Amino acid sequence: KHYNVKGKKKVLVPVNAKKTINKKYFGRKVASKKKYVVQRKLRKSIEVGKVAIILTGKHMGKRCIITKILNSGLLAVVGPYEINGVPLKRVDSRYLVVTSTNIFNFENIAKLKDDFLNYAQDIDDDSFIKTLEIKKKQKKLLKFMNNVIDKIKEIRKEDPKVQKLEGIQKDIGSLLKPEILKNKVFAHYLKSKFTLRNDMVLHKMKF
Amino acid sequence: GIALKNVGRIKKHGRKHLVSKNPYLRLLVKLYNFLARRTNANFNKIIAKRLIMPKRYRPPLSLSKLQYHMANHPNDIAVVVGSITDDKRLFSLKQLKVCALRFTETARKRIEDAGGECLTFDQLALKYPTGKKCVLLRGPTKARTAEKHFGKAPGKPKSKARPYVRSKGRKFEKARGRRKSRAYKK
Amino acid sequence: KVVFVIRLKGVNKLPPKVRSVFRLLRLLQVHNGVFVKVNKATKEMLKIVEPYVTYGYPTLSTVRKLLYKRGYVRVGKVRRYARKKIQDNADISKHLGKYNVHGIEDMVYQLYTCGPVFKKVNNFLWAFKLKPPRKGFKAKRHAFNEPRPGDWGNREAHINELINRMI
Amino acid sequence: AVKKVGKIIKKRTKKFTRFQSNRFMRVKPAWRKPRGIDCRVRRRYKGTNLMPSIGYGSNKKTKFLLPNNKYKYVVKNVKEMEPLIMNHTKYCVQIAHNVSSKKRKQIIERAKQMNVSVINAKARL
RNA sequence: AGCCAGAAACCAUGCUGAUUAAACAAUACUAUCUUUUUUGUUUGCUAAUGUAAAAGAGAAAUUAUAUAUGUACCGGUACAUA
RNA sequence: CAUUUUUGGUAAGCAGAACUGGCGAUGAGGGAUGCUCCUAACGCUUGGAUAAGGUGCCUAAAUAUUCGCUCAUGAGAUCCCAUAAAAGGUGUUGGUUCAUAUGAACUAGCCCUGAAAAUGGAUGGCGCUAAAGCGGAUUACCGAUACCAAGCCAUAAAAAGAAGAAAAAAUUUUUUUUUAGAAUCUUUUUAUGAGUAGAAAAUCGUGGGGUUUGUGUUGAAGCGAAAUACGUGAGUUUUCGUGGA
RNA sequence: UCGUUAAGAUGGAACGGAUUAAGAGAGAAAACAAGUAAAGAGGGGAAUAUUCUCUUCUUUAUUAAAAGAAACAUCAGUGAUUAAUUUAAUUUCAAUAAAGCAAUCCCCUGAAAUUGUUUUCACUUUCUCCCCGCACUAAUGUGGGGAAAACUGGCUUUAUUUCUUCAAUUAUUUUUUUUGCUGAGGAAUUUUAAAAUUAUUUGAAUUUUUCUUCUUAUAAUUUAAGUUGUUUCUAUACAGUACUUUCUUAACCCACUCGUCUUGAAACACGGACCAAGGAGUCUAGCAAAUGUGCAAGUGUAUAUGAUUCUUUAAACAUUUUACGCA
Repeated sequence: KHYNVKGKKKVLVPVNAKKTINKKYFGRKVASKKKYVVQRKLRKSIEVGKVAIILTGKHMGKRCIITKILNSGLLAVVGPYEINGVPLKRVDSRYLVVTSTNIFNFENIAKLKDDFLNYAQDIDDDSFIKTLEIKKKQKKLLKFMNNVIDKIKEIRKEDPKVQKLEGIQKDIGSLLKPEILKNKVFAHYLKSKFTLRNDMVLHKMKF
Repeated sequence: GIALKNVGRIKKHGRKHLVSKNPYLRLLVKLYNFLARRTNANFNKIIAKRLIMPKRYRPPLSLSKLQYHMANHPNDIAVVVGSITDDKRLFSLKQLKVCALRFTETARKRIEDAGGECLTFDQLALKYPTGKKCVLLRGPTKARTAEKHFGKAPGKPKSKARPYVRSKGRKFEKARGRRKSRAYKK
Repeated sequence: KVVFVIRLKGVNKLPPKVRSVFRLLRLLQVHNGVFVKVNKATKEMLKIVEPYVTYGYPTLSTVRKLLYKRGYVRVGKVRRYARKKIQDNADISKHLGKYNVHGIEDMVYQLYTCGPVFKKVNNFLWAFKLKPPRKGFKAKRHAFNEPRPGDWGNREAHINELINRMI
Repeated sequence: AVKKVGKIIKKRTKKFTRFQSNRFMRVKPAWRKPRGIDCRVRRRYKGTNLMPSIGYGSNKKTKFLLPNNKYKYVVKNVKEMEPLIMNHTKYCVQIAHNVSSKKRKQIIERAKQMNVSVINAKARL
């Protein structure tokens, strides 16, 4: 569903209302006057086939391949775990640098696109959202040092949503590993971290 | 910056609310302000404005004067935003209908005896909402004795201002500077 | 026929006649703009304040843009106006209903080529409070016609280019 | 600078200082308006004892409200707490400095029952 | 444009000071002392922390400027080289 | 006191006037520095874009672009404003007029000479010559308590006013929040905000009094140190310590 | 004013202002967790000494939830940016590839015989040729003197514009790339009505349309009708090194002794070593206006009398049917 004012064609999503305020005289009221929020949209080059740099977290500067835009403006990404150790991660556009390089411009891999899409198709935004009960169990351990790290990983490992996601991640890896690997230079490139040496001029380069 | 007369703050003049601390008078200004604000009638606003006025401005009114004013329409009700005072010059009175702030004791007795009607402002409001068939009156205002010392200064040509004196006999302010004989005349 | 006049100069140190003319002209605060009906009388008054004002001829696009984007209008009771940004028609459909020139477009039409209902419509708008120019002036010190950098007086056509920078 | 917290903006902190109280002992620290034929401070010289003035004032819909989010009320007797049951969500009691410990305890206890905040809670125990 | 001789003047030389440089070198002799590893620096005292500058903080010809540099012969000549 | 008009006086930061603006009583930005010059007049803030003025470094912006001129063995460099003339120059640069690609004569730009003073020494300083000099033109930029947008405050005016359920949480039924009508008052709107001499209003505090309803020996007043305290502010409030009515 | 200890500072003044910092103290009243259950300790209220019911403190554990701050995203408002765009208008152009035209010729531009207009001769190249100077030049060429041509330039035609052009400036318009800052308010009957947009529905119009217009009806929505959402974190905390905040030094930038008389004071003007307490527009008389208050052609009850008035009370109360003041 959409509104098309001045030819823009913005596209509407049903969004909840959650903030309440004490109102002018008597009771309280919901803040929102609206119900439909405009959909996010993206940087022009972002699509399934691209390899991208992860810029923020612990895995920073790894080169991971984009998978599914997960409806809500958040995307999924994998630099196949069995090649490169990057898991099935959800990440935002503005923490991820998408390159011009596309996985499906390699012709052995270009046959395998639909299958990659089906494996991707099953996972969704709701699979990544952490469950409150699990968090509470984890918190309830806190109140020696090795045990804490071990326990936390054990609790995370137990989770069904993690297990389900992990199964998919392994399946994608299983599909891809030899085919990516065989093109040796490309394999090394994927494995190797992004960097920013004294040679580079960030603004100047056509990244 | 900008340039405006009194830097853009408007200056209204005269009263802003009543000074009087009297509860009854406070009640009356509240009532008439309410009538003024709700109705568009000019009667209500003027009554409200006049009601606020200080003590010198609302004068006492003589009965005789009131009769002279009511004479050409004696069916109707005089309202007077002051006190009405009695008169011994007035021989008789032809049953007037008067709203006033305050009645001198003798006047009320006379008006009542004549078969007339003495209204307080609350009563006037209740009976008549917009001043319908009413006549607003007020007495001699400038005629107060104090004002005769005002205006173009005493002893500046022709001007009729009263001086101020200890007493008005022949040795007090009646020689040099008030006649041809002794220096300049008045 | 019309002339948009922009003031150029501070409150301080102003000759007394010039101050009086400014008050009639209706440009008080220092970057204020107003439309003025060209005549003989208006032009002479304008001549007196000349070294202190730029002015010129609008063109249709300039009027339309200025009226929408920076027009304010006098809302309240007689000589106690209060300043409201135009925003919608019911304001002007009140005051200019009698003169049959209500509608904001209709106000553009009356102003741009001087219509019969000019005095009210000009009066009714609040004076334009303008923002400074993006690439600045050149010199409030001199006339536009002085061959130096300079700005004061008649700029005829070029007033629009200046207005577009400083809208 | 401005000291925002949530719904509470207060514009100014650092309590205004009587000029010259830095460098003479006799000059009292709490404010005074300088008069003076010519003196810096009245004349608003750059960077010197900036004069208070009304426009600094707190917003009129939040004028006196403590970070408690409830108006402070001083209490020296349990009878005086009879109104404030009906405003327990919006006024908070402070127990008056004079009040002796036996009485003070009683006031704290009544307040707790009544579900109203007590700010100087631990006082004199 | 290029130059020269030329004054009790100027600056050295000379001479005085140099905790005027919060300046500095050499040398004689001397007080656990030195190195590596580990853990730590989360009664006035008796364990103990600071950075005006870490994130690849990369780069020894040398000489001109209306020409330079090597190399080979004997600043000259020839040939390369920026 | 400044421009302009102006009388006396050799002149004077001198004496006396005229018109206007200032300054006085007025900050702020610029003029290096300054009572008067320029810009611009000031509630408290946030962002924007400028003026006056700058943009080699001190110093925020250009070692900008573009065409000229200028070497100084005491260059020159910013209104007011912080000196310089008559007279010279086969210095260089343009002109203009004459004569037979040179001799004449003039002319005005920079430059030079004319150009001497006392503590050491002042383009504001360092410095600057393919200028950071002088004369332009071209852009771009930096740059205020001024300007625009927005918030907040007070002031001024204006609109305008003398009775009912809203939401959320639980598990359709229970719970939680609020539920306004004080007229010198409440809601809202828009404009506006310099100040000595001066005037006013609104507050605030001290000794005592009537009236009211309270704190005191499980410690009053006072005092010392304070406090996530409140107020624009005078102040008010409170904690701990002292204190003994 | 001075001592002790501790902490800090320390290059010819000291403090200061505006803004942060690093220390050092303080603190939980907003700065997480209502209830529910288990079982201890208390307190109450009601029903007709014991049933019911409301509670506060403790404990165990056990689910809420909200709140602020982040981060990104969506709007709206205000900006900055870098790309653009419509049909006009204004002496624009330029190739393209086939033809042609004139030779100091041509588009132009020079110099000459109440302003038009025409005519004279003047103006191009050259990597061409010739002659003298024969290498004479700064010159991979040349000084002088002659010719030549139309390659080059200029014009006329005919097609052609993505080979390459299609400008520039106004005019009227229409977008777009990044992006900075802002979010007051909170609508018991103007947070509606209308606008806009969507899916339908009816009739016209005309630029004739996958953003065509209007208007006929119905639903919805936001571009209307001032910011909302998701996820973290603080935190499964109880005050900690986090967080608030005082003080403390710093650091950038600024900043002259107050009072004072004065045209003009930071002054080489005067008064001020320091501190504490005291310390200066009052009271009466008579007059005035202002304003308040009572009465009103009157007004004031004077002196004084009178009272079961006699702590207060040295006040209050009272005044047989033209005293005096002012009016």
